[PDB]
Amino acid sequence: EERVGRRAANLRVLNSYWVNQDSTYKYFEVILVDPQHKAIRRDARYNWICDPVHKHREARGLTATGKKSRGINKGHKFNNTKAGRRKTWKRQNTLSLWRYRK
Amino acid sequence: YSKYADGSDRIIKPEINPVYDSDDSDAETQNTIGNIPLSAYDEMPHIGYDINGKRIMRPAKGSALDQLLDSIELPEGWTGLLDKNSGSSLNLTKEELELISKIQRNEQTDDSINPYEPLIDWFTRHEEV
Amino acid sequence: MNKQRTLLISSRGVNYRHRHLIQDLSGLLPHSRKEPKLDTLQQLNEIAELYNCNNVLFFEARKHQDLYLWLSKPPNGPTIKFYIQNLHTMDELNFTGNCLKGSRPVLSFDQRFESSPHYQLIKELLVHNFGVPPNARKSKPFIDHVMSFSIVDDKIWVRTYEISHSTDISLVEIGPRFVMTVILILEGSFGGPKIYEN
Amino acid sequence: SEEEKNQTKKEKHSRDIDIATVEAMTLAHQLALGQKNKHDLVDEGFNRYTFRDTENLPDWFLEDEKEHSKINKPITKEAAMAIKEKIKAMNARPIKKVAEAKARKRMRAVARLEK
Amino acid sequence: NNTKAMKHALERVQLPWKKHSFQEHQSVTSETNTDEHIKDIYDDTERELAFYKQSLDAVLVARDELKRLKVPFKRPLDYFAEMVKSDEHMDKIKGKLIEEASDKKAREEARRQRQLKKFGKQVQNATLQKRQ
RNA sequence: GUUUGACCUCAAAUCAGGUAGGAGUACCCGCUGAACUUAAGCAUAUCAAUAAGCGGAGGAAAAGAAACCAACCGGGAUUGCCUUAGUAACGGCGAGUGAAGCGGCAAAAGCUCAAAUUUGAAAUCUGGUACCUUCGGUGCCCGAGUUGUAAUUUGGAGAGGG
Repeated sequence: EERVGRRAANLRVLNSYWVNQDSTYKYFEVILVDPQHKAIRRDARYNWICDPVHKHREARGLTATGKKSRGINKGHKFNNTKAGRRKTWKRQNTLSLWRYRK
Repeated sequence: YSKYADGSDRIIKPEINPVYDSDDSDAETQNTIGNIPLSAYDEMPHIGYDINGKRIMRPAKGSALDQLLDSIELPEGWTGLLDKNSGSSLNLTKEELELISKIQRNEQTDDSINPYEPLIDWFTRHEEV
Repeated sequence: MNKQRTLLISSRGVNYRHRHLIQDLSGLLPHSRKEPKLDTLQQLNEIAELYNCNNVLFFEARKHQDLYLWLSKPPNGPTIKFYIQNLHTMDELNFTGNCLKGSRPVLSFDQRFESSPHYQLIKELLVHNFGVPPNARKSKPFIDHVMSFSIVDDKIWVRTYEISHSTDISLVEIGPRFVMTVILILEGSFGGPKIYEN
Repeated sequence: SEEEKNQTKKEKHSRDIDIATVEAMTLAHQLALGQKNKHDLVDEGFNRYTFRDTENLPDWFLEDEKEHSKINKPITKEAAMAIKEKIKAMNARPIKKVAEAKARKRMRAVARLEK
Repeated sequence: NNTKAMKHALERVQLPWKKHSFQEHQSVTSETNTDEHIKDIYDDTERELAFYKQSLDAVLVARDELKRLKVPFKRPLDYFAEMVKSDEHMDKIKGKLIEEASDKKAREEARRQRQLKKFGKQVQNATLQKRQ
């Protein structure tokens, strides 16, 4: 997903799926949306990808497989990585001191 | 057939016979020494003991000529490990060696089957109303 | 003349210590067809039917501290629910002594097992289930340990003593030392009305 | 002179038969020591790659399949030992190369007193 | 708690042991021992010894009946077959036993060396003056 | 018909129009990843899922409308604060590590596709091009597209009729 993100830097990685596999190589077929295309910039179901908060979703693991590998879900089992493991580490490792000391 | 003690009927199945089949992840051992090293018994005239306790003697006293022959032109199914039954080198059968090769080039392991069976249309035979 | 086979199965919810009990019993029993895991009650008869098992040891754990052995004969046999309280596994360091891995044990018993037909049934089922066949395939000849069974305070205390020789004989205790509190006995295998209650 | 041509049919057979790889060696161990019998391997033999024709096909296609048709089965150190003991030939370690090896290490022991 | 169906269970499940050899059963019942004679029922020190006595009883009886048949009893020390606990595990236990023995000896020699440091001077002067 | 023509795939063009890189980097999302140190000397461990390195975003980011928690007389997306609480759990059960549900409060908001024929009609869209009231609209043309763009439908069901 990241490699196709760099060769096609004008696009935005939406999703990807498995197509064929082998001893040496696993293949995928990434799906990409052109946020600069006017057939995407209209139609209010897909123009969310034009918002600059989606510039390289695949580089920050915001795709389906990235959210899997980050371990982002709901429950007991994902407590260490539910808001992101870096965020929760920094939060729980903070000596919080009030004006009137608790 | 018969019933339970309180109101309900039970199905009397025939008793289960504990049989070691063709495949049960374990075979006839007859040497009865486990995952111990065969470093032991190298100074003995026997390789271990078996069920009902008797001396499993080492089978042959081979020539020095034959031992040197098997370290130049190694045996057919030569496997480099030592057998549990006897101190002699564990070889492989022709059929097993054929089976290993037929795994590595994939070549159809279970014979008496067709790779290309006709598609027997078990579902389209009967038209829907 | 005696020909038997045990099935050692587990449930999801079995902890560290209980896993060591399935390990060590699969060691001591040469006729133990060790199986990985089961998830759910009625299936266990069919598992036994596949491997030609004459016995089925179902280790359950409801709350993760607890252990409930469901000893049984598969086709129509009376299954016995236990609750095992105390536990000291094979890999506890205070025990000293090597039994042969799956040699023929000698089953020791008690007077009060013959007091009722109730304790008589568990006595018999411990003989051929927890015992051994004379010609099991992984069984070692020369007899080396025992199986001490004794009842005190309505519960059977189980120990495995390796016999010690000197050149008449000593015996140092090893292995799974545990009580067995007979909770429940069903009429058929995991089905039908309950015979015994506490 | 018939056996002169009939024995060679076994001599060429036992070259396509003999173990070459660590991956074939492990499975030969798993047979030899009772872990897997014939019946178990016949199950394992049905891969992702079974039911494939090989004789009708052009070489430029098969030479790209066979490179990439290798299922990574687990190995042992026990097998790697024997396969290193199988490949080692006669002139691998003569008197000459042993004496030469010591002739190397003496020069190294001299070079660390040159400082 | 009906004993009727329990006896019916003993009909199906049981195999005739008295009609065959001991080898097929191999289960010395330690009848005449109820094991309720034990004082300190929840202390498990007399209980350990009482259970030990029961076990030793069944061993001796099994030794007699198995000697009556022509099947061997003792480990010959000529077969080195696979055992329940692994060798590395036995090295862990033996390691622990030698550790505890060395710690006991360390405390014994601790009393010894402390006494030598306390009365070493008096040992010197007493032995010298006794020599003179 | 030894001709002509559909497609399919792959190219090229200083073609028309676009777009990506670099900077900044406190915070934010990832990847990658130590050591000094501390533990009794010390392969676990600890510092630390840290620093350094590499990529990627915005005014916030991320998260988010349950394959959630519970065991109640049940609550009800996330995030944050007080509480849980140095508790549960982990650890030569050593140095040490160490939550979450509940309760209170801040703030609160919900939705959208794919999978069932528009088949009495591709109803959809981009570009070129001429006008106009020009973050666009309208007309005509080249296309994309049935290997599926539109409308309807998303479990809280929902749809076709009366």
